[PDB]
Amino acid sequence: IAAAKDPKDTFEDIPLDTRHHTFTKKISFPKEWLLTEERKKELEAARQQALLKDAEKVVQGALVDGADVVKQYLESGAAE
Amino acid sequence: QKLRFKKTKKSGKPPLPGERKAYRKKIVLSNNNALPVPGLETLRPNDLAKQDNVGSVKALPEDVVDALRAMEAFKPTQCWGIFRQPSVLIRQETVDLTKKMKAAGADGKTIRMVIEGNRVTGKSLLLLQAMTHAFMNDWVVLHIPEAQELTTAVTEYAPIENSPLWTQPTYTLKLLQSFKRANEKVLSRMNTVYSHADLPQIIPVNSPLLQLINSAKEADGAWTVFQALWRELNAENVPGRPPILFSLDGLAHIMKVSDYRNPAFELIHSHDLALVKLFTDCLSGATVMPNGGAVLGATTRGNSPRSASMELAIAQREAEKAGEKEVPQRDPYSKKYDDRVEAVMKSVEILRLKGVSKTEARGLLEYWAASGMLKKRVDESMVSEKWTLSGNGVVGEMERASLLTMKA
Amino acid sequence: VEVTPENAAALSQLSEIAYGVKAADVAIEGHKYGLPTLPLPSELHHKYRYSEVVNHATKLLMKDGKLSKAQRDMAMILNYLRSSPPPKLNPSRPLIPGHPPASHLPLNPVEYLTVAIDSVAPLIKMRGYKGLAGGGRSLEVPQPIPARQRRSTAFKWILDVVNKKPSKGSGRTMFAHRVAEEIVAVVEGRSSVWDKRMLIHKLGTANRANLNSPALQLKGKRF
RNA sequence: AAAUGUGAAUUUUAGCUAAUCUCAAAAAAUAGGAUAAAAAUAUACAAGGAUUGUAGUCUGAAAUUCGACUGCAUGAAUAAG
Ligand SMILES: Nc1ncnc2c1ncn2[C@@H]1O[C@H](COP(=O)(O)OP(=O)(O)OP(=O)(O)O)[C@@H](O)[C@H]1O
Ligand SMILES: [Mg+2]
Ligand SMILES: [Mg+2]
Ligand SMILES: [Mg+2]
Ligand SMILES: [Mg+2]
Ligand SMILES: [Mg+2]
Ligand SMILES: [Mg+2]
Ligand SMILES: [Mg+2]
Ligand SMILES: [Mg+2]
Repeated sequence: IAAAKDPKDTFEDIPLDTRHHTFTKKISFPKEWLLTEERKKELEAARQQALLKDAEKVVQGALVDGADVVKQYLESGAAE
Repeated sequence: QKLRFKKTKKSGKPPLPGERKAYRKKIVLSNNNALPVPGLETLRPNDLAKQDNVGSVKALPEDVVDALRAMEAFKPTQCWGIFRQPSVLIRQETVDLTKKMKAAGADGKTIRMVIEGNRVTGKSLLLLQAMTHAFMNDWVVLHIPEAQELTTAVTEYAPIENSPLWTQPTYTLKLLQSFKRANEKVLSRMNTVYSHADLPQIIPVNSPLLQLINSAKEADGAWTVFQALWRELNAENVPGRPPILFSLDGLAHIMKVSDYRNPAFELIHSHDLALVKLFTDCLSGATVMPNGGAVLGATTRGNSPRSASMELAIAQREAEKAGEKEVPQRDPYSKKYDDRVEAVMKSVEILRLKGVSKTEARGLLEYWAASGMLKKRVDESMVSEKWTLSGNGVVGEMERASLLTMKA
Repeated sequence: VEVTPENAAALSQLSEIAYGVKAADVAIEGHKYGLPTLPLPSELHHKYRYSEVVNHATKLLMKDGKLSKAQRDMAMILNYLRSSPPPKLNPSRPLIPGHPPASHLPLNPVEYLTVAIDSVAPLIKMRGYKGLAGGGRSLEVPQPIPARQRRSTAFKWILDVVNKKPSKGSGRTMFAHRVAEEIVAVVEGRSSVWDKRMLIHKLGTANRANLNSPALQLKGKRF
């Protein structure tokens, strides 16, 4: 304490060196995932938009299915 | 003498030079077995800038693939030879970067940007889309495929008289040869406007600019021809000079001390290499492009060293953009920083790449399924499965889980 | 005919329960989005997710417990077979009956591999009885072998032909592509493993009578 | 931890006599990258690290018979038996 009060050299030029210490970073559960009354409404929207997006394609016949695409191509005599 | 037993002592044509290296570096861009995707559109000159195309896959024109192939835009690690026609996913990051290139070249300004991301997120391919938008819109693309070929001391290098810089003739020659084929159409429309005294041949003013490039037949005078070419493309006030796209992949290699040794056996700094000294000046704003354009530097994670200066700079620029009153600062006791790397990165713009959205992931999966390479029912339940296994939509990881699997 | 939520599931035939729009009652039914239909397909068991032949052939590539490497090699093999042109079957080497036409193999690399292994796999094995054929000679007798023993012998022949071939290029695809090329040579009938299959079949036909040899039935019955 | 040395290591001790502090860093893997007529045609002699020269370090009265590591140079047999 006496050396710290010494106004001779304040060592303000020297930055605090913390290389001797190993800082640790802790992880926490995301607060955005907490199932609250507000998030439930958010999921209902996403759950419903998913149904519409697929429903639109099934009606238009645009839902891609790699299995049937390869089958029809091989059975349509298009592979020589 | 010794009486122990001893096994008494005692096919095909070997490969030619460069055959093995060319085997692991060849790029296949088609597959006759793959199915032709119905409704697959080709990129128009202004498709990489429309917001409506986000999440859609479109095919690259035929002439573009010849230019991109000329300057080694494709890479062996990328999955191109699994499908019939090279196609890319117009991505929200593509529209952002492209809309800036469009305004930059039109207003005569210059955007100096750096691309950053995780291991395989689309950094190298986001440039392929920037070069694609450049060729189609009649720009001058000057691309450096791998920045490690300029720093790892694997090519000839010679000093410049009365200067600390160093030239790389064998590389500059090969760079001009690929620069012609890619920009053959744009160069044919431009002629010289200056009198270049020192050249391998005499060249009068107002001559085909493509002739100036053909003067560099030997590696010796390769650099001299390059500097002359660089003066022409950057003519102050000359009608018909298009913007320039100076792109470099592997930014982390040119942000440290190179592996070259000077006569005193001291490591040469990467910014002293004449060719690297040119890109850093354009990226730092020191060398202005009168006609405008864009200077893009993409980092890499595969075979890339770590430069605290570049990582700190990237962190500071993202902090200033976000508006954080506190910005990351140097470690006051670390001795891994480089003052010159800080100056170059002091005003660049950052473009962080992360996983794609679940809407973009669908457009990419449907393209794989339509090609018969993903035998699954592409629906929300399947998109979310691949989107999760790919770590929130990392495009690179999404391919290993769908295309490079052993389940089909 | 514009679709909307109130009529999406009704017109698209999609189950709202499967999408979570109208979940079930957990307190009563116990589930929330429907029960998977049982029995489950074999591919949903985490220990049997891969095809029987692919999973069996993969671990034959493994060495020193490096299954991740062998799994990436098998992925490169199936990727090579998927980019190669359709094979040209040889009438002299008839593949296993019931196989699909050659035009279907490229897009189905798993069947390409399966048809190849199941085609050159022998049907019998030669077991020898010590000192029952004459002056110290053994009595060789053929016997059938199950599927796993047939595929194991076949794929090990393929790897034996692969290891002896010379190097071609560089990179991470050397071994993978070198094996895939041999898989194609087998389906085309121009491979060397076909000789080893016919060689072991000859021993079976040349010894089909030893199944009832006097030595095999008079071990200790001549006191 | 810091500083010094290409390195072995040195200078100096913060903490702990310990689920606290220290030895302490996992490696293979995963993902990229470089090298090929990668030894048999002598102007293309691969991989390999034994043998020996020399300059150092640490332990200890003491390193010669007879120790362990480090730098530079030297570069044997070895075609999977
Ligand atoms: N927009 C896209 N459309 C289609 N495929 C893409 C797209 N973006 C990336 N990919 C694919 O993702 C994989 C990785 O892409 P890319 O090589 O560009 O990543 P990277 O950021 O440059 O990686 P690295 O840091 O290792 O250099 C490639 O197979 C690539 O084809
Ligand atoms: Mg990259
Ligand atoms: Mg590897
Ligand atoms: Mg220490
Ligand atoms: Mg220890
Ligand atoms: Mg060899
Ligand atoms: Mg050697
Ligand atoms: Mg001694
Ligand atoms: Mg042995």
